[PDB]
Amino acid sequence: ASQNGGSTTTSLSQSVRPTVPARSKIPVKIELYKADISYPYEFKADVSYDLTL
Amino acid sequence: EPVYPDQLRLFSLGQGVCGDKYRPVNREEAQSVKSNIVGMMGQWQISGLANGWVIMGPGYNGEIKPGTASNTWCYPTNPVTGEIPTLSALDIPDGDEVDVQWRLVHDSANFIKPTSYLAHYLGYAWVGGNHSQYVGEDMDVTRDGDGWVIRGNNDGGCDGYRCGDKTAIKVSNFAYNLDPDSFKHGDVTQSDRQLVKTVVGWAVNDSDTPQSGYDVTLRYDTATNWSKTNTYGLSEKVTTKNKFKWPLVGETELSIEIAANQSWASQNGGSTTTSLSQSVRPTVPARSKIPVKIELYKADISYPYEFKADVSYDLTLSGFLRWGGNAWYTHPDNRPNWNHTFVIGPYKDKASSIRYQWDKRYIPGEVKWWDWNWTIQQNGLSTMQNNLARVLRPVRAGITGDFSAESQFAGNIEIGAPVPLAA
Amino acid sequence: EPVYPDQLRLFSLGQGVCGDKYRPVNREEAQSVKSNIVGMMGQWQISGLANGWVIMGPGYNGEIKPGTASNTWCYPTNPVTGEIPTLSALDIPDGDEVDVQWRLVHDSANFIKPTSYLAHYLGYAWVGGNHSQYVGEDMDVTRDGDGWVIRGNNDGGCDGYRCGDKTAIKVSNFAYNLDPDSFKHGDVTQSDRQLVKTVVGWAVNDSDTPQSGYDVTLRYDTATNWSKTNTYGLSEKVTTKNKFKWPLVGETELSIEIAANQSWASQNGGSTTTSLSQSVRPTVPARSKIPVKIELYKADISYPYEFKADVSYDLTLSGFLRWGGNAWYTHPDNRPNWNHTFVIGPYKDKASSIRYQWDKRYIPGEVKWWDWNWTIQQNGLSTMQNNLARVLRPVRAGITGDFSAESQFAGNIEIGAPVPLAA
Repeated sequence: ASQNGGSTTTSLSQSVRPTVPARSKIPVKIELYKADISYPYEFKADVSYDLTL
Repeated sequence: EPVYPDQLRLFSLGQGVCGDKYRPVNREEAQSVKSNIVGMMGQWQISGLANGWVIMGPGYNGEIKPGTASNTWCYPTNPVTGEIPTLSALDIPDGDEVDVQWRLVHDSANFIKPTSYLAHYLGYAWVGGNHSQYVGEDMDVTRDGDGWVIRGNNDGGCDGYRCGDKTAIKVSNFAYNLDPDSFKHGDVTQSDRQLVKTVVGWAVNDSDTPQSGYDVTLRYDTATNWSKTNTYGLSEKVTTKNKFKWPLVGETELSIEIAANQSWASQNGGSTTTSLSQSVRPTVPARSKIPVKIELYKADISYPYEFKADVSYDLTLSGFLRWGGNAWYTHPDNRPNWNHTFVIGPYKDKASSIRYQWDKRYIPGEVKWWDWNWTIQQNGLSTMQNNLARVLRPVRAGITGDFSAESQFAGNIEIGAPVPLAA
Repeated sequence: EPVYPDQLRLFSLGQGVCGDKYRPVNREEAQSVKSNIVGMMGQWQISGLANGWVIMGPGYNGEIKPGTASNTWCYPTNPVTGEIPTLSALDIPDGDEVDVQWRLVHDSANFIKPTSYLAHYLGYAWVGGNHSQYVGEDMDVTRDGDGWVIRGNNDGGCDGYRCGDKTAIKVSNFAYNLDPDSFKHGDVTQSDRQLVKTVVGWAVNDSDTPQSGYDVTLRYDTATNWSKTNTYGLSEKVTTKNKFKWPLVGETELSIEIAANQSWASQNGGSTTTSLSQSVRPTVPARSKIPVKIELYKADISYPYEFKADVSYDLTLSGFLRWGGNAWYTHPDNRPNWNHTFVIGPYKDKASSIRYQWDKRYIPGEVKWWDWNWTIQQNGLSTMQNNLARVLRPVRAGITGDFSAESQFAGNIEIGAPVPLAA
């Protein structure tokens, strides 16, 4: 038998490390979330042209 | 420079080609007219163009060709903006989520009267007796179980018919974003905690000179996997058999069989794993013995949350348009109900403000809503702008609240006293 | 600005529309009334509104329409707060976990009398003879096996019936969180230790100039995997056979068979692995020979723990409400028992304080508890506030204790003397 196949995985892997040179108790909070994002965009001059007749 | 349909109607006084004393009408803008010719032109009516050409109304197939006639050159000479008069954000009294949302849903001036009026311009049907273009005499504003606006059934009268229908406005599933520093979450509290695991360690450094740090690296990984496969198999077998049989033990029934097997399968699947992997490394420049403790735990977390001003609004209207009874042009009149998108928040293809702009420019893109321009024929589209502004403007009021979620992983690192060591 | 049901009753003296000399009643707040109209209005009774309109009691379907009548404009003119009088945290004498928890469960003023009274307002049934609105003459406070409060059965008398029922208050499965520096764990002790593994190494640096550090990196990974799959297979086979048989050896019984196989399966599964992966790297700027030792081990760990003040309280009551016998409105009267949530600790949807606030604002969200407002009709909801405060306030007392767990992995790194090397 012969076979082919493949898989794709995406990982979100954050690393947080406070140096904290202090004698203390320091809370840290790391969050993952999903969202809809939208940005207004500033004007851009150039455009490329693709033409077939 | 596209010409807006607003002023586009005929200039009565003008001659046109013979010398209007205005800026010329041209081919480029002329072609852009086809989708709203009916608004401007009568069936037989004729209209001119500066390059010695003419346009004809809907009665004809007409291409852009020679003729003589008047039109508006006047409007193109001095175009007018078309903009929303004021973008300014509304300030509503602050509070908690229940009350702030209510006040917004309650506001006659800020919410209801304008939303109803906008609905009126846009095609929504009317109910019973009227007082002005918005919320009728019999009409009322009460709350739905969902928190939406609703009214009583008994009186009826939509489009002057006894049917039960009433207009309703949805409260959105609120979503917000905040650019400023103006909000915060307070100190955390753990409602419940269970301790999952602990790991302890130390670095022993008796000798004077060699001092170096210690690294503990952990990984807690749990994962789930799911997959499904489908296999198809085809079996082909040809067999022959003879009954001669071989005397010693050929077999009385002697068969020979060949089977060809073919099978193939395809599958898909996937898995997700989450890992909590802390790394602790004390530098510890000292001659010592240093304990370190690393902990993993599970807990319920809750935070009080500081007031935040902004909120985004998502609105889609009721399905009343089908009852609407106004001149459509773009859509045929149909009985079955269709909910019409009002999106205030920025979703480019959905948002109303863009569609308003798009209608002014004229773009043939894909569309699934009733267009803005027919209002010009029906209502003139004047002095409406402030009403549209009422709906479109951002609204904000500080809502204080809570931050809570399902139980989550948490962790901790403790460091001991570096006990003096000696050789 | 939502109007609270408290003061909402009728103003007897007032005329209303004809000129009350108060701030106007309006439509926005009027619609918000529907869910508690029965409290305020008689069946036929009529009430007014400032925009020349009127409201009618439960007898009618009535929409908001024209009429003339009095109502409260008075209360809306000057609203009152509705708040809890004092949030202050209670201080109880310190001790160990057994005793501190007991003292809390024992406190008549701080726990029992107020909790019982709150229960009384909220719908809990009464038992036998009474002394005040809380814990009756016959009633008593003793401890359940679980540590909860309980009383003797013999006397009986719930709702004045011989049945055995008694009120009980649960001790929570305590959970706490601490913002301050005020707590600590002491030195660790190893009850037992087993040594899992050891690895040793060294860097030899004879030559004068090249001096560089050495890195030992380890990984100990153990994992478990679990999965289950289900496969469905369908087999379709058509066969034909002839009996002509071929003389040499066709086969007397000549069959040809074709089988089509189809199968598919889906599965899910997952695995978790934990790794202990230490990394040690001495910089060792010296011309030397340096031994390093890295150890993995398993052990039982125990720490004495310094006193911590705060504790969070989780409370759900008994199931007595069904026996309760008070005017319900929201719920029908039913015999089967239902436990009612009291959550003191912050869980937004569960917590009592929020529900109290929510009832004041009026929000139609999903709800599964008896509402706060019916108390106004039944008891007036006055001078109760301090009692609610008694239950709601945070309580703290230092409890010293132990920190213990199941045996865990631990590790260690030892560094040797850097022995002088020469070329």
